[PDB]
Amino acid sequence: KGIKVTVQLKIQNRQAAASVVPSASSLVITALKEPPRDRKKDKNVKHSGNIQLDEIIEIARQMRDKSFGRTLASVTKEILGTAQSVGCRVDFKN
Amino acid sequence: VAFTVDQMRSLMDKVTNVRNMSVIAHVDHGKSTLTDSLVQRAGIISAAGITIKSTAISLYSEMSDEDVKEIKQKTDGNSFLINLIDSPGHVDFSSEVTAALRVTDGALVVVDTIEGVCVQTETVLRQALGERIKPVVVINKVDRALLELQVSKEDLYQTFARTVESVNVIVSTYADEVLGDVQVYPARGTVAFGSGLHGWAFTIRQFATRYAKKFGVDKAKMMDRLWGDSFFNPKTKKWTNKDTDAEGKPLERAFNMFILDPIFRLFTAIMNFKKDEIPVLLEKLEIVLKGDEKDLEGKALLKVVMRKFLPAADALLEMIVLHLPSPVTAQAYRAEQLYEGPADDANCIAIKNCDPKADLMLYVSKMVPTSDKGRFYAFGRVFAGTVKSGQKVRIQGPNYVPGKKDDLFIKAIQRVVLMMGRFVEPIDDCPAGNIIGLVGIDQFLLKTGTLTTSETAHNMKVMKFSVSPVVQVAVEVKNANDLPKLVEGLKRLSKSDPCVLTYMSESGEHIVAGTGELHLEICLQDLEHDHAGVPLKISPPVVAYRETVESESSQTALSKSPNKHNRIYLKAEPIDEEVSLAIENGIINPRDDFKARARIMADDYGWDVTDARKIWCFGPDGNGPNLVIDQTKAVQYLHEIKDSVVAAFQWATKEGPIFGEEMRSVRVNILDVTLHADAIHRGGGQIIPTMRRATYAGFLLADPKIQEPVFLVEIQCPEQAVGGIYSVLNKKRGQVVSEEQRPGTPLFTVKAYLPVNESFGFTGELRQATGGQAFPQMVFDHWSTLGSDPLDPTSKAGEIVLAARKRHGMKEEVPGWQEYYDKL
Amino acid sequence: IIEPSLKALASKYNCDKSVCRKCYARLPPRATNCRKRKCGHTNQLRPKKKLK
Amino acid sequence: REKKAEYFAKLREYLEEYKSLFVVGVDNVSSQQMHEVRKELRGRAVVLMGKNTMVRRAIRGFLSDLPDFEKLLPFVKGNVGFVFTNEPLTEIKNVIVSNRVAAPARAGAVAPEDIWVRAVNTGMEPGKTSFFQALGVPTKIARGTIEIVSDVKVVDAGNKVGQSEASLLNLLNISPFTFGLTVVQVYDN
RNA sequence: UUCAUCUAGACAGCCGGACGGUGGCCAUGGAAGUCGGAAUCCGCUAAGGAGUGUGUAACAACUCACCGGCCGAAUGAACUA
Ligand SMILES: CO[C@H]1[C@@H](O)[C@H](O)[C@H](OC[C@@]23C[C@@H]4[C@H](C)CC[C@H]4[C@@]4(C=O)C[C@@H]2C[C@H](C(C)C)[C@@]34C(=O)O)O[C@@H]1C
Ligand SMILES: Nc1nc2c(ncn2[C@@H]2O[C@H](COP(=O)(O)OP(=O)(O)O)[C@@H](O)[C@H]2O)c(=O)[nH]1
Ligand SMILES: [Mg+2]
Repeated sequence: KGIKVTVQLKIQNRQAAASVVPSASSLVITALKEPPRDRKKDKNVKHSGNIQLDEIIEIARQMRDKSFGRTLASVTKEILGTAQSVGCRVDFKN
Repeated sequence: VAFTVDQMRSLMDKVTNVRNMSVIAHVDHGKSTLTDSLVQRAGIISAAGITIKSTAISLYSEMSDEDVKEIKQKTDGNSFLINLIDSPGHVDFSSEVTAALRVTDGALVVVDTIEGVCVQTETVLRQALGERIKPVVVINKVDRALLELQVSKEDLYQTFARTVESVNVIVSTYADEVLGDVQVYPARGTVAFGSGLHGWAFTIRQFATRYAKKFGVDKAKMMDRLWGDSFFNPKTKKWTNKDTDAEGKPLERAFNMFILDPIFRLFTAIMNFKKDEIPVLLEKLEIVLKGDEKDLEGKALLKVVMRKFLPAADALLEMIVLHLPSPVTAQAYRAEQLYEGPADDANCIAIKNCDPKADLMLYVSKMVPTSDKGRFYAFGRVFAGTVKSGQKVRIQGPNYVPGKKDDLFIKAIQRVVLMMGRFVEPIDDCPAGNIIGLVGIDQFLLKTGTLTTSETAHNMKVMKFSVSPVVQVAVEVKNANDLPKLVEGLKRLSKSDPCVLTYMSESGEHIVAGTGELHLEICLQDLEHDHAGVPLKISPPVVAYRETVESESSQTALSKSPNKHNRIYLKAEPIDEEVSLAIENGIINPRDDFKARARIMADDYGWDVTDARKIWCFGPDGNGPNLVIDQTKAVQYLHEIKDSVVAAFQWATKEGPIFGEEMRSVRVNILDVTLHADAIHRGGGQIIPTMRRATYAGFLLADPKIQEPVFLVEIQCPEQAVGGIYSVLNKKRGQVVSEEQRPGTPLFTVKAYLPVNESFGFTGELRQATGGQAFPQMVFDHWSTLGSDPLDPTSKAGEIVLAARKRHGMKEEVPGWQEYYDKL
Repeated sequence: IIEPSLKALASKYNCDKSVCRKCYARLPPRATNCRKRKCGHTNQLRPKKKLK
Repeated sequence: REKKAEYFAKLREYLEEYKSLFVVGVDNVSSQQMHEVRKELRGRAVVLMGKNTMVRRAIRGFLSDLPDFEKLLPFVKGNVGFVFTNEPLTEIKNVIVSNRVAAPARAGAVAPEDIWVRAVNTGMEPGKTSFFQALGVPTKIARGTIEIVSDVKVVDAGNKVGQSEASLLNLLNISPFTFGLTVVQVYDN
């Protein structure tokens, strides 16, 4: 699961525990990037990503705080790629 | 008021008629001179400039029967005993504060009007919160808020509102939930006021009852109609629950009107010399002048005017019996932490019930010394039972556990005495909850100690402080013909201060660890003029460094005899902290069976079982993290060499080649050794200097480095002052391990590894960086390797050994493996 | 004991400026010159050491 | 003037395809609420805030695309822009005259009305009591939670908001230095 | 001596927004725009820099870039002796 940039908002109603998942940019590169870019890189820096990803990242911006206010698929072709050094997909974003 | 020795003993038996407490104070807010006025006012006498030491001062409480008729506690009478200890001030002495809290049930809070509830107030306030002890607010120096400042009535109301509301925070955060309503609000008349340098004090509840007559409204609704949303109406004569009326005009709350307004008219009138209000307002508020009291003017006159209106004992000793808890209902939720042992146990249940004839329990927190040329007394509270002049009391030590001996001295008392601030009296007994002093227990116990009479009864709590003796300084003599006086003076400074700690240094100096510079320096001039009484030479405390290696030797070590015959070929490498730890901690012993000892070091420490069943020794002294692994096979006379090789090795691992000091993590793997044919060229004055010059080359080729000691200091302080502290690590290498806390308390316990070299004044700069708010908890953790070269008189490690070899009078240069190498 | 808003009012004419980096003197935090001759009307300043 | 020239061309293209527009004025907005109101109508009503590009639009109301620019042109005053749509007027009026929502106390902002506050609890832990400390208002410990002892009128009618007082005001959810995004003028066909 | 803003509407002044993904890749004892290096992208309008300083334990928060209000012509950056 999570290690760095994991913001999990806690809304408690007098003991009734329920934690919602804001699934940030690091959360998308783990729920899409299987065991290799998920765990095993604790003592070593994660800087490996280029291969095609597709439509699944458009619904990954849906888990990422949707405060953009216009188009989903459009804003993700920006967030995941230029800020993300692990996952390049289609060589056009940079 | 004088009371004979027996009148005290009769007063002592009545637990419902005896209040035992301390004084929760800041550095200087008015607690010493406030308590000084209660004695020359209503103080019990024997039968007929900073706080260095404290004692339980005694007084007499003679109240009215209808007064004790509103106290929620079991009580029968009005003949009470004031057993109050004058708790020490400022900081660094928070040592005797934890000790005054242990020998009492409540506490006298001494805050200020303008300097409200500062650091030391909430320090001793949060101290009483974790001791289940009850707090009672008393704002002193209210007169300075109307003399040097001259504050208005409604403005001075919100001045005390702030001091009070700031206490409602410290307490409603670190308090016990089984206590409930323990926060002091003048809404019940639990917060006092006054001036200690002028001899007076008052309460809202005093005039609530005093003016309950003049309004017909009882003292409970009179004072609940003074504070809060209660404003009187001098137009219609109605106490309305609002600041205005139908016209929308300004009202002065009942408090500032009927209470304060009267006192201000006294100031400017008396102080400024207006005899057009002196005898006038005298009779308007029911007061009288008499003799040479009429002949005084201004400053000295308004002093006597308060001694004519609200003297000391008035509001002070009044809230002492009315709201303060006596042992009866107090230890009825205190027993838990107060005694470290089974709660449903025999002696534990006796203290919650408080039986002054049953199970005798008496933990002496601090043994109070005297001018009796070195001998002291044992100041301790008698939880349950009665201590007599010559009783067989079980002197249990802080190490003792029910089932062994470990500091168990059950001896009879020489003589029994009473404590009166500075006066001792030859008495006999003292009951459950009351505190007394017993002579002779000292020559058996060590500083703090529990005293029982039952076998199944465990030990009573020995503090927890949460103050720690972080500081450390080297102490010696200025004349060796009186060095014997040096060690004996040091021994009495231990049974002198409860939070003080004396221990010997690894180098050969006498280390003095204190809470701070003030604390340490006081105990140094007291050890200078009293305890010892001889010239001392104090300089910064010298550290011991274990010479460690960081890789394998660049080539194979070579060294033979000066006579020239047999040679040594060893290859010294570094032992990992985990395996070198299993040596000094105890998982693989130097006297362990080589068969199964090697089995554990190969599958759990990752080694070759060959060289493992072949360990020659552990070192230095036979158990340190430096081994002699056997790796050769061409040695026919193996049984004639192992002995004296490890002989110069125990001198080599005990005396280092860099600056005459030991080593750490040095696993010497011997590849080959040229044997002879006879022990005449393989013996005593042969094998000693041979393995000596052999290990010199091995260490100077496997990477020379200096290793120093590391701390684990957890500084407890609120999140608001953390800024300055975090930067003191970014100052003297404070590498954070973790940072944990509770969901409802800001107070943060911060884990950070601290270097011995970067601690020669750590405590001073820490409270300076984030107020006294930073409480350091220093306790040694592990040995971390430096990273610099020791032969570099310019790198971290090299700088150290430069000044270190110049002090011993050794060689100015750092001799390498070239100097101690035997080659063709 | 001075009120946060009344404290900005105290700095408005005691320390909310810049110090000359030659002979030191009080000049606005936006001002970029010196009112002296010991330097010859210089441009050496710094936002007066924000003391904590 | 690269962008000044390309925007002139922009506004004209939308002003021709549609017949209904609104002169939406503001100044009391927020980066957040503004861009998020465009999300509300990402196909029904799109905003286009103009400027001296609208004094050029006086020379564009001079273009003669449909010269009814007379009853529109001079409504260029305050942070005002465009609102393009092709559906009924009262329907889209209800949508945009609901599309305006609150903004917090900017500690030192434009204080307009006198604020009152009931003597009850907020159910928070006593740590913010140090701010109510250097101001002066009694605070009770009910279940421990910070309780207001007075129905206090702290802020007066029209004054300079102090940094300290507007911070504990954000703790009570007080927001009057705002509006939202409304309108200055309307016009169809 | 240049450079390229500018009545189509700038600069000084002052009014109010100063976004989001995002506590961005990591790096993290702790770095959410504001210790560090490397990516310096588009969703969308009038704008919002993976962000200009102050400051936080990190946040928060304010303020600038940028952008709308009104003023309505200069007049500023960069160099010369
Ligand atoms: C609980 O109180 C503790 C803590 O304050 C801490 O553990 C303190 O540490 C003292 C030293 C402990 C080190 C290890 C145990 C190995 C090396 C020892 C030292 C020698 O250089 C380093 C620190 C400072 C002392 C030098 C100056 C001689 C030590 C010593 O007692 O020898 O000891 C007191 C009693
Ligand atoms: N302004 C003012 N000064 C006082 C008061 N009480 C004592 N002092 C002064 O404080 C001096 C010593 O105070 P101290 O006993 O050290 O205060 P403490 O450490 O809190 O007990 C006295 O000599 C007085 O002059 C008071 O009520 N008001
Ligand atoms: Mg004192």
